[PDB]
Amino acid sequence: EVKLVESGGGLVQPGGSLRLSCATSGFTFSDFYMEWVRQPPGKRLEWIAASRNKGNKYTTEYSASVKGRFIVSRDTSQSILYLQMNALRAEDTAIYYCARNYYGSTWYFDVWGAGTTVTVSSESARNPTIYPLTLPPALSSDPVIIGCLIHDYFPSGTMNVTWGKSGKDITTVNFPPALASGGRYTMSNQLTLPAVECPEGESVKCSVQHDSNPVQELDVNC
Amino acid sequence: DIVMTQSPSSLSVSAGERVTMSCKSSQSLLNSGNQKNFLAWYQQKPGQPPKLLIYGASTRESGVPDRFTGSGSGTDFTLTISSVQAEDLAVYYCQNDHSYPLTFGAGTKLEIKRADAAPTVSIFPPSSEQLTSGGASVVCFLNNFYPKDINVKWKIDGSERQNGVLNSWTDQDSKDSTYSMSSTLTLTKDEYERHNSYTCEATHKTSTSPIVKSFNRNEC
Ligand SMILES: C[N+](C)(C)CCOP(=O)(O)O
Repeated sequence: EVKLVESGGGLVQPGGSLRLSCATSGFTFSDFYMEWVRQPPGKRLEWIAASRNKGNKYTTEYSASVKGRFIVSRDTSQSILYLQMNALRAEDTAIYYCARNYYGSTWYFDVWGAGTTVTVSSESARNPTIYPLTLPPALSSDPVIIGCLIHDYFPSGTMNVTWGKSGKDITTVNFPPALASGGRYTMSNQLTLPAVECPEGESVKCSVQHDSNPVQELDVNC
Repeated sequence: DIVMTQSPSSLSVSAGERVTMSCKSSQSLLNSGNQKNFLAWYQQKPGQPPKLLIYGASTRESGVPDRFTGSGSGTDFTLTISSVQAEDLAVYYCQNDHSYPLTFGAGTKLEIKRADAAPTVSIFPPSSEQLTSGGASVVCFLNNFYPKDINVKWKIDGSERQNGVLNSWTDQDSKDSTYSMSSTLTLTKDEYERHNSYTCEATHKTSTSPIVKSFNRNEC
């Protein structure tokens, strides 16, 4: 029941600021070293800030890469770990993770967050536009193939796609985003399932969850 | 700073195999007082947060299969996977939990080798809903092939090909260690509406004959 859930992240203009937060539950927050880790697009984990247990003054430490612009705090009453991000630049774009630096015999990170994406960009948000991916009953071989073309959106950040169908035969394929022409992304998500699990005038809804924004869903006909 | 050097940076095993990744530090990680090294091994599966793998240099975290084992002390550590399996597909990071700033290594991508598999191809015509916007996107999906190297040609109508095509490889499947790819050719409603026989043909080591899913229509 040791859970860490971070939030607040997305599009931010260079010079902008953000306040990422880490909601820590199922343990005595007030006495575990908390840690902030980031992961740039095609790079290693990178350690940034560090908070300390109410054992030796909630002292901090910051990576050189961030010493000065980021500032780490903790709302002890509410068990939340904060990260104040000042004067962001594009190099700051990465998935942010909050971790618990446990110490028993040794030190190691026992529990990690899910992460939260932060895109520091000059560009501007554009929600995907969901188009159904269907075959006129002259191309469907059974199993049926269906999908969702998630198109022309910004930023890329994080896109979780789920369908209103699951079980034995039912496959989901989510292709990574592709930078098109406009410098905007496109992605596709196909669902394959038993032809009898996708008769007619039925449909399956696909759900798009992008960064920190509300859900977007389309109804796709078998 | 303390540097974490991990090698190889890539590993391609056939599975059922036994492997060993290494990880040396520029500085002793071992306590000179409690005598334990402060080095952890993390496993990072495709689009998932890291997960505790090994603590101390050899303590396997509760839940981790007995296939994962770790040795060393001082500055040169190892990690061996006794019998590589299809879900082992991930990145292995070793970290210095010795002193600040904490550091990680480049990691090691573990890739699974398998017997060549043939791609299933699909062609989806542009949506009505989308047409009525200027655009037209003909998407072709290629699923479950091996190896990944697979060229796809988009001969619009007569014969063509172009810079109006997007391509995306899926990650290696954690069940079949097979790939999937989508190729999206997106033109204009007008543009689209000129020709009418749209084709997709992949050229995979598998078969000799370029595999060609196709479709003709546009008038309608
Ligand atoms: C916890 N730690 C291993 C990252 C550092 C230990 O010493 P300190 O954190 O008190 O400086």
